[PDB]
Amino acid sequence: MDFRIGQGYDVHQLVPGRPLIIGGVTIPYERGLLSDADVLLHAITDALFGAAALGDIGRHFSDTRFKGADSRALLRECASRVAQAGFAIRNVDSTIIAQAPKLAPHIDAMRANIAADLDLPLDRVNVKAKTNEKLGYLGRGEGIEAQAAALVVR
Amino acid sequence: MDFRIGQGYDVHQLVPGRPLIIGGVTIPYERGLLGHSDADVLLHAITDALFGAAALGDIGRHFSDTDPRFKGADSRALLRECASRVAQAGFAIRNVDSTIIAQAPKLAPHIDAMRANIAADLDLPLDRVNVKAKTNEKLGYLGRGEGIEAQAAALVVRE
Amino acid sequence: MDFRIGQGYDVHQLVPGRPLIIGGVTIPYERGLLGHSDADVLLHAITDALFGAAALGDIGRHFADSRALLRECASRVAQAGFAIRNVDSTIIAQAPKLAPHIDAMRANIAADLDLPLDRVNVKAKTNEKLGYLGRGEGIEAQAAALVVR
Ligand SMILES: Nc1ccn([C@@H]2O[C@H](COP(=O)(O)O)[C@@H](O)[C@H]2O)c(=O)n1
Ligand SMILES: Nc1ccn([C@@H]2O[C@H](COP(=O)(O)O)[C@@H](O)[C@H]2O)c(=O)n1
Ligand SMILES: [Zn+2]
Ligand SMILES: [Zn+2]
Ligand SMILES: [Zn+2]
Repeated sequence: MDFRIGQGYDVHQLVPGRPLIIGGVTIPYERGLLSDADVLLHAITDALFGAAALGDIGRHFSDTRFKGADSRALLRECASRVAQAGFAIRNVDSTIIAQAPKLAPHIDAMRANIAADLDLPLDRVNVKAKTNEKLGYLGRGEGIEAQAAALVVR
Repeated sequence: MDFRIGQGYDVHQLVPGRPLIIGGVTIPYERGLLGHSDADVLLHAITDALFGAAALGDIGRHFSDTDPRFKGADSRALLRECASRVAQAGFAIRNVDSTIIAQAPKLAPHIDAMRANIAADLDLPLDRVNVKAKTNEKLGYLGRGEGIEAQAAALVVRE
Repeated sequence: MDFRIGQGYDVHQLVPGRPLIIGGVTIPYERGLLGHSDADVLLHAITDALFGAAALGDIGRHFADSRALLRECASRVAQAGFAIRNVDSTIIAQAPKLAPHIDAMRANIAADLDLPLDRVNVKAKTNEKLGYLGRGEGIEAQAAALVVR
């Protein structure tokens, strides 16, 4: 019954000349995020480190071994370290905030990737999608934000 | 036992001509929130949190933005239906916490009413429901009064 | 068991010439956070997350610096019959570098809450040069807290 909660936040700029990868899914778009800059996976990664009280993603996977590694590999490495700390992942919930493109047709693909990387049943992983209602830098489409929550148990 | 956590987020534009409804409370104000339904930013975030905890997807999947029945829909009715589907999935709600962010109007006089509405809708005692009011300290679009944001967290358990 | 979760949010403008205090740690900087108190954005967010979890409202409902207020928050939480299990948090700041001060923050929080270090976590992020946070006009903090009655 030694439960712990963690929360995660990430945001990246939307720029031309980059692929758009969210939840490990390459989504056809005129711009991508400036890592593979996978905003969803980084937020989930941070939430997991947070729940296990192991610091944050920048400390574990800096700009100094993990060069060229995609965010799915970083998530798998995160999960491994959480497990070595003696914690089991119970569930993950998340929200992506993007004005465009449409993300709903890609939700299930994202869930399956995350579930596989965390060795979780599909019914313990959730991904939600929101616009920012044309408000702020998100609403003007300058970037994409992700929020995450994770529950673990020792 | 089988606990699950969920988180929710929502934001709506503030515009003339619309009623301002937050946490089911109609608040006297010259502007209101713009959306397909009554645009109740707080109830939508709580809703998303509850679907999220139960891994049922999100508010848009369950109550489509493109349906004339949900045009001007009572978000309290949406919250109650959400709660019903979470229960059908086999989950009991343990607690909800939430934040509302607005430059204006003052929301503190209405927090108790919001909490009561949420508690009733979810069939929870008052001490399992919390709503916190904030400003954005004059920063960004929220500081410029362009819209209102809500954040929510919910804990459930698979019965 | 009667677990409860809470979530906290806070943001303050960066102005001259106030000192920069985050997680009870004074950090050398040309600007500092503007508020009625010491404007400790991290501690305010944690404080609200804890009041949220115990359903005791928020900070601007009950009430000395932010550390004293966090200590008072912990008192009211225990009074209501709750024990704190863990806190997680994120500071969003484009500048200055927060990594060197993270473990001191965490020490402060653990002491004020009477928790061992391994139940307290603080994470730092930039805003990738986006918005008011990206232009260094303010600093935001987010927090989550798990309690049990
Ligand atoms: N103001 C800040 C922001 C981030 N950081 C550190 O730099 C790392 C990378 O930051 P981002 O991933 O937000 O670009 C973070 O994990 C954090 O530890 C810092 O030391 N001071
Ligand atoms: N980028 C986005 C944002 C929202 N959506 C979907 O459209 C529905 C309406 O979006 P919002 O609720 O943010 O207006 C959402 O539930 C979301 O699932 C999407 O498919 N892609
Ligand atoms: Zn990232
Ligand atoms: Zn909404
Ligand atoms: Zn504050």
